[PDB]
Amino acid sequence: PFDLEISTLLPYVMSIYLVSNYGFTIVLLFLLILIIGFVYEINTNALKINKHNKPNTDSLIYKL
Amino acid sequence: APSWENIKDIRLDPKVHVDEVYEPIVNPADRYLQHVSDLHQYAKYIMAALPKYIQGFSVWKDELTLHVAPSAVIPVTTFLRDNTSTQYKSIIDITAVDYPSRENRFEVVYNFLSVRHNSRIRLKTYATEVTPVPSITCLYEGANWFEREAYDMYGVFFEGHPDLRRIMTDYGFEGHPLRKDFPLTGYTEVRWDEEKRRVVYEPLELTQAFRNFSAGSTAWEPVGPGRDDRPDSFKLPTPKPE
Amino acid sequence: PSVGQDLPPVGGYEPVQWRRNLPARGFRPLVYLAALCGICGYGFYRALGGIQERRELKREK
Amino acid sequence: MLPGGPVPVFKKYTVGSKGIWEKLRVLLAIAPNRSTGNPIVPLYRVPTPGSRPEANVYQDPSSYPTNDIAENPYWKRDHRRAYPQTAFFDQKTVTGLLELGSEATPRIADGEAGTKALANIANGGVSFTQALGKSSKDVIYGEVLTVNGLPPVAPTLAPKQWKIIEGEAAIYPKGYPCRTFH
Amino acid sequence: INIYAGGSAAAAPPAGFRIHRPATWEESEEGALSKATKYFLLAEMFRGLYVVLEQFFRAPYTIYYPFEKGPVSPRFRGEHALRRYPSGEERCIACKLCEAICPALAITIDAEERIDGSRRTTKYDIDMTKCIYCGYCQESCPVDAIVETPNVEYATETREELLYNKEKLLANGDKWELELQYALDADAPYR
Amino acid sequence: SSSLYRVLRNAWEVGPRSYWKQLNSIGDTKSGRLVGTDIYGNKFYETDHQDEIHLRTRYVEYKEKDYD
Amino acid sequence: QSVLVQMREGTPIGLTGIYQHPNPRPALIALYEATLKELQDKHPKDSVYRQSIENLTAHRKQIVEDNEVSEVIENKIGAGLIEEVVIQAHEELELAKKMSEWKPWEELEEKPLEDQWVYFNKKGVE
Amino acid sequence: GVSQDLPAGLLDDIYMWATQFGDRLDEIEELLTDNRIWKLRTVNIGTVTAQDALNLGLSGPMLRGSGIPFDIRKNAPYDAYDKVDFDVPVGMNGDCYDRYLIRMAEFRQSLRIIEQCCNDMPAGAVKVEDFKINSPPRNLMKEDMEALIHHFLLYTKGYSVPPGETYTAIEAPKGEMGVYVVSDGSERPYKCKIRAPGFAHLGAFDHIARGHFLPDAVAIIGTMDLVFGEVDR
Amino acid sequence: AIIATAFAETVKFSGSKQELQKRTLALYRQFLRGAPTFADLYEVQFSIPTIRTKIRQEFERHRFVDDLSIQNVLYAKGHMEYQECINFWKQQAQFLKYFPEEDDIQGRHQPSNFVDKFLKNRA
Ligand code: SF4
Ligand code: SF4
Repeated sequence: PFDLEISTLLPYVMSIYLVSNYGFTIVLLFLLILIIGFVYEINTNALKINKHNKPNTDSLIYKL
Repeated sequence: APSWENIKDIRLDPKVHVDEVYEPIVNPADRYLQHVSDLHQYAKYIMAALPKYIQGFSVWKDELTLHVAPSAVIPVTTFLRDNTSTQYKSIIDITAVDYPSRENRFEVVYNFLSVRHNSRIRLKTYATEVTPVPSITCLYEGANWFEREAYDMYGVFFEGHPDLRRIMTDYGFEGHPLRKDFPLTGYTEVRWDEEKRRVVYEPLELTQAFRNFSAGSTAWEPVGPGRDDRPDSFKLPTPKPE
Repeated sequence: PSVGQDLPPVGGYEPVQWRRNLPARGFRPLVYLAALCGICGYGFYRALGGIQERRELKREK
Repeated sequence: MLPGGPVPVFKKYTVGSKGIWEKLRVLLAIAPNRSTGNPIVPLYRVPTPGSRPEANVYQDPSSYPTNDIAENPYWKRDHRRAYPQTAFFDQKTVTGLLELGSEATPRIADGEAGTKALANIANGGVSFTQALGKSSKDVIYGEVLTVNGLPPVAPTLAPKQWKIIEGEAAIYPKGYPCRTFH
Repeated sequence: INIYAGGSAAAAPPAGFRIHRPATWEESEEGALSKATKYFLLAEMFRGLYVVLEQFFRAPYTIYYPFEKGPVSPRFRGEHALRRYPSGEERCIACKLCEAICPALAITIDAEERIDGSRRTTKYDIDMTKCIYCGYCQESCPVDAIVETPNVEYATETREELLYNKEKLLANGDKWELELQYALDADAPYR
Repeated sequence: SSSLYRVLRNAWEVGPRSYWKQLNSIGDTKSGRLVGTDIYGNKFYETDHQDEIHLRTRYVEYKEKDYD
Repeated sequence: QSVLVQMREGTPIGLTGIYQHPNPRPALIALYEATLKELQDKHPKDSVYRQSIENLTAHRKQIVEDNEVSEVIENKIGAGLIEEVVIQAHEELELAKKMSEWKPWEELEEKPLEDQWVYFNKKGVE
Repeated sequence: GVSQDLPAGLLDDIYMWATQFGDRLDEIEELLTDNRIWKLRTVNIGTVTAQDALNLGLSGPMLRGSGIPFDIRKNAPYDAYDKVDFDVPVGMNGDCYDRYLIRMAEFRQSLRIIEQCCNDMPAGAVKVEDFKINSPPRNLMKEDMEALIHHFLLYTKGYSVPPGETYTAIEAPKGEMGVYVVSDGSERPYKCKIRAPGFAHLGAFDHIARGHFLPDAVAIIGTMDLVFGEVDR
Repeated sequence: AIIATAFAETVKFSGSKQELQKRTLALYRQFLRGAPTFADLYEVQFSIPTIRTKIRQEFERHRFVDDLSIQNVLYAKGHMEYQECINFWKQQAQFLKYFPEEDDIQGRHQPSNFVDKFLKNRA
């Protein structure tokens, strides 16, 4: 999807003059909507590698 | 002005000139006497606290050895790990020594360090080829590899050990090398067989036989008896004559 | 005795450098940021000025 | 400065630059203090080890009380044969020190009476636990435990009292996660 | 002054052994934009690049070996040699101290009474493939017979060439006597 | 010193014959005074220039093409 | 009731894995009093083990009760930081509870054979 | 003691090396110390606690990175470390970055010690002056009868050590290296066990590297400083 | 902690022959079940029946031992060998130490009487 986004921006950069100040706003809306998904990707931490054997962080409590 | 080209040739500076070197004659053991008395008192306390376990103690030049039986390993080690005055928390070494003249041939030695008090202690037990010793991996995880090495080299079996297997020797090695009846060169050797296209284990043949040269050991006794360095607090009292 | 031994000098040696000698160097970072912003601003002034001239040449063509 | 740096280049025995190239190097260096570690050839390992003059005058070194030819018997400096014995204490020998006393604090009768009192311990007459139960307060508190009743600590031959170096005399500055202990 | 229970004056912690505390993002003596510039512009990384580049303009340390040799000392332990006197007679007297001290058992010696009544060897072999080049034999010899030259350039294609015998060792001494004399004149007072 | 002026200056000192011999043998251009010759025919040289580093002051010019 | 012996998160002291103990002195007093209870209940009066740890615990408990600051306790108790003294007390308590089931005061369980403990000193064997 | 005395002109050259070694250390630190990638590969990797560092038998930088100030040269000095001034680096956080910083501080303190020894090198003998333990000089072995007898015996039979046993240790650069020797009154040992510092560290690898990715195992093996002659002996 | 490997068994010395009986039979079962793995891992030039025959031979070697502790040691070493074989720690070279019979006939003259050994100086 991100590759298709960046490749769909090619028509814009080859049409940038003819679509003057209208297509500019349109592609900005495009980029914002596609930045929302990138925000989702970052906030979910989807490309993070998780570790099973955690280090123990719980206190040592002795029943008297 | 000043640079590496105009640098002081230190090879020509005058060197310290000394006419006569003076070094006093001192016994290296005299440095230890107070500490020796201290270790004696300390060992007396341990023997009085654990009379069920401590068979003896011995003291030589800032080294205290505690003499116990195999049944007494885990209790005494718990004491040496958890007691506040004896905080031996670091395992240093576990070893075995073959004394084939003894009925229990192997002597399993433990070395411990306290970084709290900056002191070392030793603990010794005994074993045979078939009678095991308790494993102290429950207390010191570092003992794992050491106990494995003791098994591999001497054959001492440590009961309670999670994975006791050879560590040093070849994967099908038959024998325990550091036994005194095991020869220096062992029983087998290896070559590459072109017929079988394999590394083959075969009996031993040396082009030059081993020459021991222990037959030239001195026939006269080299060093006499030592010097009694027990403190008077630990020598038994001579009764007054009358 | 001691005749031909390798011994030190009488005043010893001049001291050696064994402490850390990583000196702080460079302008403070905001100077580098200001230089970056000025470089890129001037480049934009130079480039966008060239886009307008290209547009007028296109008009001619 | 501190006692341990920094030090200029011209006090370092390394081959550097000369002329306009030193004026450039001290302009383009992260630390002009720093050296190019090529030893100065006139001074380093010259004269060669196989052409030193000190070999012809070198004689075997010594120290006075051991090189003396008159009042120096070997048996007065034979430290190997004056080695300390390894003391061994079984439970019998320590109940003797407890039931009876020591050569420093004797608590034994005189004559043959004390002799066979010792002999009753040399053989299994009185046990170690019996001797501990029979032992007074002043025996334990002073010959087993300390005078204050506390147990003795694991002794230290050379006690080392640590000190932390902070600030400017330290190895790393304040931010770094390694400290300096004297 | 103080009585200790399971402790010591040395085992007590130093004065500032408890580290102060970690520093938060507040209590920062460095603005956010400045450290962000150092973050985005890779300051320390360019500094490391420059420290590598400074070495590009410094003298290479490389010596061209077959044509320039490295540093050797009189004490150096290399190929072995049997020495002679200026008479031409061989120094060795078959005492077998080098055979005895050799940790690798590389020396093999046999001797008998020579025709002129002299104690001299009939066999002297060194397995270089056993030897560790320690110098204990050169230290043990009371006549300066066995020595180690400074030579290291004697590699072979066959291992049967490294089973040196008496004739090889004597020829090697006859070859290397001058180098050995330099080394001895430099080294003998120290041993 | 790893600079071009070094090789140019030395190749001006030692002529082009020595330059091509050294380029075919050592790979580097060195100018020094002849110290002596050995029984095999190898010539031995020593340099006095500040450019040459520690342990690059003495060198050999072998007689055999199959040097050793 | 339960005592906090070791905090494995939070503010780090110079040691790794040990972190700042909140309210250490109550934990120390609890552990010392429990140690004294276990000894006075399940150990003989004449045993040297009991006397040893009783006098030790009482000395340390007086240090902890009289003084309020942690640094002063760390200097008067000569064993590490107070977060380590808590762990020492805990280990001593567990050791007393283990030595209750064992019986160190008893006589020697396994006596050595005569051959054992002979090493190359007897003048006539080599 | 020592086999041979120092040759002439060695202290001057050691000082010449010491005048410049600090800049070499500094140039290495410029690449490694404050670097982002180095810190990523080293910060909070291979963490071991002080308690577990002791239980596993670790020493040296592995124990000093966890916070324990222990060094045998200061706690049980052996040769001359009681006659020379040096500081000990100790770190928190038990990571590989702290071990790296410890080792660089140890570089600098070793340089300090070398300076002091080059300035304060005494005169005299370099080996014991008892020819029943050490070889005599050659000019006495070739003129004195007792000297030659002692040479002969020391180089054929050897010196006989008293009976006993000792465990002694040093602060080797890898950690606490030790030798448990047993003597039977003979010229040959009855038993020699080497306590190699790498044996314990590679044994602790299982505890230290669990939960880590494979690129971090490389860093852990590198901070243990594992030579395998000592591991395997 | 330092955790054990795949097929590790804690060392536990039986105080009874009847329990060690079951332990030994289980180990025999495990060897027999793993023989196909021993033939696949080590590129073996012979049958799986041959591997099981060899296992049975090595288990029969110590069949009439009656000292309990010796049997305990033998069980422990057998489990060590099982862990070394099933986990591919050994190589073919060490695994084929057990199988000298499968390699081709070692020459012509293999003495079994006195005069042969005498002529070859083995009597
Ligand atoms: S120097 Fe070589 S030949 Fe001589 S004893 Fe040592 S190993 Fe053997
Ligand atoms: S070489 Fe020297 S030590 Fe060896 S046998 Fe000959 S004389 Fe003796």
